[PDB]
Amino acid sequence: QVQLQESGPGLVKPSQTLSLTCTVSGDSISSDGYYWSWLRQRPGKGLEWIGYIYNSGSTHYNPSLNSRVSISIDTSKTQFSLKLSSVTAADTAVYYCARALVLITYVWFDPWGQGTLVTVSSASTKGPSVFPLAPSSKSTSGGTAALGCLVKDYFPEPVTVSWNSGALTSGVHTFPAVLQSSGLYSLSSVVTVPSSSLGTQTYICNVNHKPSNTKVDKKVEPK
Amino acid sequence: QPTESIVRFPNITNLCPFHEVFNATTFASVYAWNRKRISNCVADFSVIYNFAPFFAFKCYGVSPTKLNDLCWTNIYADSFVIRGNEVSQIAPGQTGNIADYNYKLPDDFTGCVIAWNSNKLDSKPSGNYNYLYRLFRKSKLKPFERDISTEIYQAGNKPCNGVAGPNCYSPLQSYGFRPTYGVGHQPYRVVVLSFELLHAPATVCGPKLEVLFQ
Amino acid sequence: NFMLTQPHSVSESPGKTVTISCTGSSGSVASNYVQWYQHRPGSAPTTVIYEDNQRPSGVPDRFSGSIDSSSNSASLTISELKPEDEADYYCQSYGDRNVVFGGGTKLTVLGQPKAAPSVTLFPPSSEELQANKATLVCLISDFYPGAVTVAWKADSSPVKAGVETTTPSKQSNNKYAASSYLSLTPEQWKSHRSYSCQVTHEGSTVEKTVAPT
Ligand SMILES: *[C@@H]1O[C@H](CO[C@@H]2O[C@@H](C)[C@@H](O)[C@@H](O)[C@@H]2O)[C@@H](O[C@@H]2O[C@H](CO)[C@@H](O[C@@H]3O[C@H](CO)[C@@H](O)[C@H](O)[C@@H]3O)[C@H](O)[C@H]2NC(C)=O)[C@H](O)[C@H]1NC(C)=O
Ligand SMILES: *[C@@H]1O[C@H](CO)[C@@H](O)[C@H](O)[C@H]1NC(C)=O
Ligand SMILES: *[C@H]1O[C@H](CO)[C@H](O)[C@H](O)[C@H]1NC(C)=O
Ligand SMILES: [Cl-]
Repeated sequence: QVQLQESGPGLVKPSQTLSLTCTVSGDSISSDGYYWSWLRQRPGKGLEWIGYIYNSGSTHYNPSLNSRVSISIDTSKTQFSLKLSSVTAADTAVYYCARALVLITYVWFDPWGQGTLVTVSSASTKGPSVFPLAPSSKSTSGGTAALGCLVKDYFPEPVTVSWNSGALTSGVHTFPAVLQSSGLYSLSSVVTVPSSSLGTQTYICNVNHKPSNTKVDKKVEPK
Repeated sequence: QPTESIVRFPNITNLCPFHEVFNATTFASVYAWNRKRISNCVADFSVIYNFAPFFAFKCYGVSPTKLNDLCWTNIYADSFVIRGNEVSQIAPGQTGNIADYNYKLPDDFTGCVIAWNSNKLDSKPSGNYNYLYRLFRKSKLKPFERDISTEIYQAGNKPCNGVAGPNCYSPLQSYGFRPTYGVGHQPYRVVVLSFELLHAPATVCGPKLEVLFQ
Repeated sequence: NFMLTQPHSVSESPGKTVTISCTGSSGSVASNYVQWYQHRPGSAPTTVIYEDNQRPSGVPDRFSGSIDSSSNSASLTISELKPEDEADYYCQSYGDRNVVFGGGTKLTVLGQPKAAPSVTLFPPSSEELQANKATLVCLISDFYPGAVTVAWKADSSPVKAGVETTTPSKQSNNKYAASSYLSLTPEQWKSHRSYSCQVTHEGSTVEKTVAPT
């Protein structure tokens, strides 16, 4: 099946140009009936169409954004991109790419990317500081124990946290961040593991802050 | 035991001439609706995307989602002008003056119906009387039938001897399209696409055909 | 121009049937195909209905779309309702040379059983102490309904300064989670006998304690 993947900068200064890209796999762009589309969801708002492009090169964009929008297809035919100029805070949103089936007035979006959050702000990016949250068998079902990571003082959202490079997924729980009065975020991620393994198995949390190009791989040692 | 033949498939860059149907300088009166055969071409609907502020598009007997994968022996494009409040009649199983006396889609219809408002083209403030429809007929039309007789209608009991008058009407009414009307009485251009698949080699395919050549 | 309007929220009990309507203005919704998208927080939106009433493979027959021209509406209907059906649902169509989305409806599946919270309390790591900060981390999860109160103690006295607490939010399993952070200096942390995180939910209390070394 075709699969869509956004990617682009977490943070954009007000009045500059947002640039995103969709990478298409399992398929390629061609003059086969399908269009290639950007949409977005602003915070507390609903889904909002931006524009789409057909391989003929014809574009159609949302009237309320049309002046600032420009969509294009890469000559490899495995990517298309979005440019949105003169952004303000009102353009802060999760931006989605999608495939669109388009016939006269029938447009059906499917499948969608997972979205990438874009923040319009005058502030600068700050990477996180990561601290171990060391084993406590004082709270969990039995032959089991909880350990974790404290992801502290970063901006903007989001941070990504996997454990053992993604090999560890059962028991992972990443909590919604707190937004400090400072204006920075913090969150925690915790994993539940078998206590017999605590001596013979290494637990690492992998923190990725894409906005600051910061990665931290913190080993959580039993205290 | 049957065959499936590509001997008459189209060149992939040879797109169906839908645009020429849609931007015709003048459309037919609905009583004399006009039909155009479309064949030996790829049915890529991008050629009329956003061609006008379309009002309605619905398909019957085929799913628009599957269309681009599909092939046909022919497509038939019928086009005419009707009143705003009559568009709902260009569908299977309707009644009213347009569906009974002018243009009747069959119950097993396989095809789509596109309509758009064309006030800014088809209505003079003097009033465009050139567009007509048939008000009176002795009986309902059969599916896809056409009637272009201008015989005086005998509403009453006394023969009319071909002369109009009390209970003897000309059977065609004009729309007198003036731009100030309600949308229900404004002119809408309509295009009905028929998708036909006989037991013969197909000559029209959706743009999905285009991927094989890569 | 052509707009589609949905109610902001709808709710129903598991096993019952709920309907979400989508009402047009400045246009006839029966004139152009309507789609329905399901959107779970944190996930790609997906399709439950296209072409007014067609179901993609994988979408159960409990979902069904209908159109009603007499009231100029479109309806998504969900029967044999499940807690995993909680999501925002959007209708979408086209009109006046523009893609048109309804504003969305949040669906809430009620009658869920009450679930008590799990509290895990972590002390400052030695490395955070070496960086002249001290954070106590209180993680609360798996409770329902989504209402907790969190209160902190130094020794036996209430601590109100330096507390950041989240409001509850649903996990993937349809229970709620929350976290609470207490900020000390390393000198405060080292100078008390203990600190305590006390979580209250539906009239019950859990209290966990930690102490230096
Ligand atoms: C697919 O396309 C080919 C040819 O495509 C040609 O090049 C394109 C870039 C476009 O410019 C096309 O318009 C153009 O035709 C079609 O084949 C062609 O068929 C005609 C007959 O119908 C051939 O004409 C012949 O030409 C000689 C030259 O003196 C005459 O004396 C003959 O009497 C005869 O009419 C033409 O040569 C031929 N072209 C090629 C390259 O074979 C083909 O029909 C089309 N496929 C379909 C399904 O329509
Ligand atoms: C209709 O279609 C094509 C556009 O490429 C052209 O041949 C013709 O001039 C068009 N008609 C008008 C009135 O523009
Ligand atoms: C298949 O091929 C034969 C030739 O042997 C005939 O043209 C027949 O009518 C074909 N059938 C179809 C459905 O294309
Ligand atoms: Cl205090």
